[PDB]
Amino acid sequence: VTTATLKRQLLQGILQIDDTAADVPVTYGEMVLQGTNLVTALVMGKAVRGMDDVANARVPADLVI
Amino acid sequence: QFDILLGTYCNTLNFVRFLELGLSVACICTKFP
Amino acid sequence: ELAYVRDGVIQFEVQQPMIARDGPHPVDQPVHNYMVKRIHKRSLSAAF
Repeated sequence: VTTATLKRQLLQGILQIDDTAADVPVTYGEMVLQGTNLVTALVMGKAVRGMDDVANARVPADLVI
Repeated sequence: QFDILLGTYCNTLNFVRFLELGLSVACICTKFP
Repeated sequence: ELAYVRDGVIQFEVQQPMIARDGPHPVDQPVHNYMVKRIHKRSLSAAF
């Protein structure tokens, strides 16, 4: 992340434009909410998130190498 | 009031080829019972 | 279902390879150390 006059001096000295267009994928993830969470919360009060161990759009940008 | 725990995650490190390089370019294995 | 968390505790486990040596120096044995930490919750305010 660069800005201000530092970015200008960098692009004047050693940084050159290589790319013009780029794409960013969209990935959404929703955790499961079905199970014993409701009963365990109503009998205890706290909840523990388990199940962690078993065994588009175009935006201009500039890239340098 | 209640407390919510995120979870526990284990680290899964990687490895590099050493059986076919370190034991082939530096030392030589020879059995001698 | 986002609400107050009141901070909490965390745990991490990273495998660190050991070393093997012998001689006048004392032998070395693997050890395990666990350190707990805390978290900070920010505040959001917006009004007109």
